[PDB]
Amino acid sequence: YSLLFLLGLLGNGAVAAVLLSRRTALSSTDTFLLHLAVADTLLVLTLPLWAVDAAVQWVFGSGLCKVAGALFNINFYAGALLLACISFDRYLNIVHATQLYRRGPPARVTLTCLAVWGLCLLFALPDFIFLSAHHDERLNATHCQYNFPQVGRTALRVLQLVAGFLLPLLVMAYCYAHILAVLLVSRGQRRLRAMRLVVVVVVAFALCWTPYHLVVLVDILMDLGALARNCGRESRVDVAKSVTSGLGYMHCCLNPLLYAFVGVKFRERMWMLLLRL
Amino acid sequence: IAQARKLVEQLKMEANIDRIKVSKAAADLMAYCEAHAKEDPLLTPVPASENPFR
Amino acid sequence: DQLRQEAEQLKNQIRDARKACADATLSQITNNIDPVGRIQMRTRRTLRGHLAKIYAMHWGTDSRLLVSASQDGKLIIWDSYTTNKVHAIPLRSSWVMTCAYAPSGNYVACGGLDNICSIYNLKTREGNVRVSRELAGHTGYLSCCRFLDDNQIVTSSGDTTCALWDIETGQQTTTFTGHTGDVMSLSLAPDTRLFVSGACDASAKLWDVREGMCRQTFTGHESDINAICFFPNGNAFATGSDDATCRLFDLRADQELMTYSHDNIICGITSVSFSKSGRLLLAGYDDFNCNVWDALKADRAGVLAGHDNRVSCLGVTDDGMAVATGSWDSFLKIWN
Amino acid sequence: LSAEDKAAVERSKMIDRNLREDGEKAAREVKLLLLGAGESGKSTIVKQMKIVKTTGIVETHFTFKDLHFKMFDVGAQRSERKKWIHCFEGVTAIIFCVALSDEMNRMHESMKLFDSICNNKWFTDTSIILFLNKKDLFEEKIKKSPLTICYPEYAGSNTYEEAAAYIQCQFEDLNKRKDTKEIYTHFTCSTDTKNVQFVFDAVTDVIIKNNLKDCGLF
Amino acid sequence: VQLVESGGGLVQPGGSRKLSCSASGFAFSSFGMHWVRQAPEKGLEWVAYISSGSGTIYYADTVKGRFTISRDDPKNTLFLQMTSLRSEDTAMYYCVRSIYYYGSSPFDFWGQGTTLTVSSSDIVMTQATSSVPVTPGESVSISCRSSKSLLHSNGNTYLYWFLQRPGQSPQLLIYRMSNLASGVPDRFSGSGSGTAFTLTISRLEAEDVGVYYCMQHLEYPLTFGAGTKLEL
Ligand SMILES: CC(C)CCC[C@@H](C)[C@H]1CC[C@H]2[C@@H]3CC=C4C[C@@H](O)CC[C@]4(C)[C@H]3CC[C@]12C
Ligand SMILES: CC(C)CCC[C@@H](C)[C@H]1CC[C@H]2[C@@H]3CC=C4C[C@@H](O)CC[C@]4(C)[C@H]3CC[C@]12C
Ligand SMILES: CC1(C)[C@H]2CC=C(C[N+](C)(C)Cc3ccc(-c4ccccc4Br)cc3)[C@@H]1C2
Repeated sequence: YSLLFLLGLLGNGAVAAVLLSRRTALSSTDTFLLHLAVADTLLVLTLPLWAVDAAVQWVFGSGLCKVAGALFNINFYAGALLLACISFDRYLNIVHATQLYRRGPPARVTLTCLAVWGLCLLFALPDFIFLSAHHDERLNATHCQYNFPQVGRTALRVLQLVAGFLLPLLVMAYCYAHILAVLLVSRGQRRLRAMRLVVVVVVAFALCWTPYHLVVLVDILMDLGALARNCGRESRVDVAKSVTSGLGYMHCCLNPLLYAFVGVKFRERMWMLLLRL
Repeated sequence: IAQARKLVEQLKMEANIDRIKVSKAAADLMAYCEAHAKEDPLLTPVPASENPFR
Repeated sequence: DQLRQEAEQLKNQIRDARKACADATLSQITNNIDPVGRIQMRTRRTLRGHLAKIYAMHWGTDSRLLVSASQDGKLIIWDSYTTNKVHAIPLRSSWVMTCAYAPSGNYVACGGLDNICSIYNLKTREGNVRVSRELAGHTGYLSCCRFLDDNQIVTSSGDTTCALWDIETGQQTTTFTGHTGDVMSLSLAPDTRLFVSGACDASAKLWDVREGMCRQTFTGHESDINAICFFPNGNAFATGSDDATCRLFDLRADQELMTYSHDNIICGITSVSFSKSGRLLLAGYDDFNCNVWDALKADRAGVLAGHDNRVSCLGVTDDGMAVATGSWDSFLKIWN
Repeated sequence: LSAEDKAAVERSKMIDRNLREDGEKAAREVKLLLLGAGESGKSTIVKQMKIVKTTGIVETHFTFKDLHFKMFDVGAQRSERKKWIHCFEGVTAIIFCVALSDEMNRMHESMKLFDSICNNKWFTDTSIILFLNKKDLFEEKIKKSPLTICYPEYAGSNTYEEAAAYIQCQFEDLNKRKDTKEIYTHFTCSTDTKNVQFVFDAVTDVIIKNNLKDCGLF
Repeated sequence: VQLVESGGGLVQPGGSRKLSCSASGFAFSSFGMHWVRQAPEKGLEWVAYISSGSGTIYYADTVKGRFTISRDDPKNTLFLQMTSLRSEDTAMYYCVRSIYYYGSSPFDFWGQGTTLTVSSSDIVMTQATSSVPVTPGESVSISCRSSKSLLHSNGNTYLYWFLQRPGQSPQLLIYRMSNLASGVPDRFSGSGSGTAFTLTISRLEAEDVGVYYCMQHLEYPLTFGAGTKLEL
């Protein structure tokens, strides 16, 4: 696990340094990747906190619970909004290559990044003042979690599931399906690697971001007048949540490898930066 | 043929000049380099007070 | 017919005459000179605004304003002290290979693949820079240009020739011929009475501006000479070529004086410039960095790395305080 | 700290704004480099004009399907190509014209020029659009004279189809990379729109590949 | 190169007016524009300034709030809209062009001006002498003094010398206290230090008679101070 922490920090730091040492020729996707790397390194910095939480107990306090929840929610929503933005960018640059060449917007990437960050701020502001270090429930173990009532809890959880899973997944699926169709129609040699990378990215996203969200959905429906819950059901739900979050963390540490190091331009730029160290 | 005569005349012109020894030219170059050493802001940097570039 | 035999005999006589006056070498005489320390230079200013390769630049005589020509059809004139863009001149032809700054500062010059030298007037009553002259007549591309007295300009072209133009009339006052390959660069003597031109035939030639003769030719390089510059004294010059050498010749001795090669360097040389006292020789290479050589001992004394592409232009102010280097990454850096 | 240097800074900022706008406008254009040998047939390609005194470079400006094309002809230089070819490093594509009606081994020098240009250290990524001109005259020539004059090692018969295919495939195989650049070939026809459509398609493909490289998908 | 003004005349107190300044013969978009007014039998006084591109606008204290300076570059015109014209606004207004970069000469050209009549701390520039009797062929020295030193940390002393001939708009002579303007005869010279400045005329002619004004360009209120008269 500490191996995952080290790898995530190293990859995100290297990507951010390479993209930040030479802040030129970052058309749209390099800027989006830089912001994604910042959010990813924030996640990697945050992870050992919950790691030691799951190790023994949440004997930390309440204010740091609040700030950790706020920062985690902000960067977790950013990590999906930026992925959707990257997919839309790639859709625009390939499906509409000749159309966007004529009248490509000059400053549609930085404004988009700030809009994403602001929307995420307004999205995850009214959450952290709504959780605390809750007292001993039937789980006989205090946890950094919510306390406001059940109907609000399920409304917030459903809204977070929808805006955070469905919209990024729909945008990614549409954009990459159109990209794959265009690449299939075209001819050449780069198209093979393009389809391979697109399929790999889509498979990785649908394999990592989904498990936790489908476990959250089954938890929601269970607490909405459905199947009865016993000790086995709750234990299975909790262990599934743990495994799915491990998958999510591994996807976090894997994103820079799948988005930066697979491109020849980024590798050439990072070698050029290294040669003048 | 005309270019040959032009080249030959150019060669005569170039061969008709007078040359000083290499030692004298080297000494003159060294003397010039040493006589203006104090007025070279790249050899001996000026103090930062009188440096127009910060 | 047999005139080649006479030419070879004259060449042999010239070689023997050069040998007869080569008693010592400058390295032997300067072996007793105390070496200079590690010349450490720092970047003070970085000039941004060019969106293509910067192909030439030139300092003003006041050592504060400099012109910079780039392939996006721009002739930006900067104030180096505050990095302020004093002027921005758009060029009709974006293929520019050279630029010059008048000694008085009232005019600038431009030229390139269009075989035309354009003279722009900076100080007009309308408040804008307008092209004042469009000197034409060269058949090949223009590789260099240098003002003499705000009305005479020397231009070297890619058709193996140079010319001296009277600007107010627009016709070549003089034409200099004798090179075999393209003339890649020229530099004026401090008194503007003679000028040296280096060509692609691995030869440099000394021309008299008045009455237009070739006084003496210098050989020794194995490839095309890309840069040339005069010694501050005016009795010597340095030529850089594609064989990774910075050979320094002397006018009076009519011989090669010193080579500045190094085993590490394997690239060509784009720009060559001296210091105020002539003790340092700054050369731009294709390793994306510039090198400083002890002009009297042929020992490297520093590196000016910091450019992400080939260093295309290099110059030193008349007061010698700063060094401006421009490369193909569209940035100019002032070093001190 | 500033009295009327503030106005100088404001003027510099206005200059920067103008430079940025001009740079964007210039970057929204397609640039092509027209190349070929003597008597290659560049006239039938530059005749598709839809918009100087200097004999140094020719700029042909036109448009098609709202896309803007500028084509540079540098055939009036007669100097060593290595001296000025690096100026055209960032062109979108090269347009190489080859005449099929040639005999003083003109096709041999055309092939040599194509090999030199394709394997240049600067054009390691720019694509090449090959225009085989004068197909009808070549058909008459091959009906009269055998193709073995230019290529004695030809094994096929003497017809327009297979001879043209052989020449096209030989020119394609003259490429020595086949992994980072593509060669698009067209046989110039009398219709003035088909050639421009082929150029547009090749340029669109090149743009798509460049965007694939930019987006990290390659 | 010319600037032609219009819109003057007689206005009742509390009314409104719009002066126009049409520019022809130069790149109007590249020049900042000032409105400078002169009261009847009084020294020049700065009124308003608008930069190139209308980025920055400055007004004098006495006209701030009820004056508005604007420019229209496509038509090459400068507008001054003034409301609540009190009895102290009767003057002659001049349209002045000024370009600012390194080594430029601001305030180089002045318009003819228009007369408007209305019915019924920061820095000061002092010119002690108001009139001297002079003969042709002799040298004259005109002295100006400021409350605050005009020298700046960049080495520039922002002092300008203008000459106004009888019945004509002011003409720039000296900029930055030591630089001769374009077309000004060599015989004019300027010098000084910090707070005390002098203008010297070596061998004057009948064309040098008129009123000489000094002006500061360090702090933007841009005070003038009454000039010195030269006659005979
Ligand atoms: C204005 C409200 C609605 C949202 C904006 C709050 C912004 C400014 C953030 C920035 C830093 C945050 C604080 C950081 C840490 C703590 C300590 C904890 O023990 C209580 C909450 C508290 C005090 C946070 C409250 C919210 C906070 C002040
Ligand atoms: C700890 C909690 C309470 C604070 C939440 C706010 C933090 C985490 C968020 C809000 C605004 C965000 C910043 C907004 C924009 C940028 C500019 C970009 O070029 C680098 C990232 C950076 C700098 C972001 C980093 C993360 C950020 C600072
Ligand atoms: C540190 C632990 C391993 C242990 C204790 C607390 C944890 C975090 N938590 C409580 C399960 C929240 C959490 C959920 C999902 C993600 C996630 C991250 C990236 C991508 C996708 C997703 Br989805 C991250 C955190 C996990 C379980």
